[PDB]
Amino acid sequence: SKNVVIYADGVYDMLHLGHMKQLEQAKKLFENTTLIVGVTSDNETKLFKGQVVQTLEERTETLKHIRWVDEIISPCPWVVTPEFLEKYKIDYVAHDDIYAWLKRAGKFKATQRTEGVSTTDLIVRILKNYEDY
Amino acid sequence: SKNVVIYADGVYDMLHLGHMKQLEQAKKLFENTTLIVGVTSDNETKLFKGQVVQTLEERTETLKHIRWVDEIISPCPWVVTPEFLEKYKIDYVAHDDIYAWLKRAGKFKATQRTEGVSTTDLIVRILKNYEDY
Repeated sequence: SKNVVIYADGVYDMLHLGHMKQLEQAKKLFENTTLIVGVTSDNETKLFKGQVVQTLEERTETLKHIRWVDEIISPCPWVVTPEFLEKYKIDYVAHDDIYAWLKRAGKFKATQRTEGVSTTDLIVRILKNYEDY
Repeated sequence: SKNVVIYADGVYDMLHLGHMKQLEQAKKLFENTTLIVGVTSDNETKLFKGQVVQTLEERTETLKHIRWVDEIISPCPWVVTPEFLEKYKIDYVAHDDIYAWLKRAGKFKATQRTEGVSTTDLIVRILKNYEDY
């Protein structure tokens, strides 16, 4: 079948198994895809969403090692627009109502977040070795 | 050129950019390779080396997402033997003197560890936002 261009975006701070599973899901939405991943800017993530420990360049450099990632847009726009999809020839956005327009266009494909597999979850596990009393 | 089988092993706890760079280096030791990665057992790592937060299965599942990894042996032997190299048809071991035999055989290829890019380094960076006073 013909190639389908998928776009996913996010912060990808402290990249962990949950990110990797969500990227794998986006990559496998169709038989033959190109997965483009957008990595949000330091300034916009911190201003609009919350704290980020790794820089844009760090988050992007780690992402390049993930086998599902075919292209990276770094930094990506904070808000996806139809003009953006046209510019990068994106067929679908893989996403976990400001997104109504994507759904009306047939370009919204749901992906899932995995709970309990994050990097901070691992640190909590480390800390549990130290009893309160 | 003909395909070269490379073996690298380690713990791969809290997989981070330094692991990924070392795996990339092993994968690119030759033009055409198969990179086999051995993931050490929970019991042997803890007994012989030190603490590990993720299980064998967790460490292995994260590794499968790394684009340089062609095959995983999970768990791998704690000590590499010549019989192991023969069994898996391994041409070179990518490694960062119990290893003298590998060097005498021409099967030792050095790789480098990157400093300051680990997962715990990221947590230290988080903690620095909280001043002592």
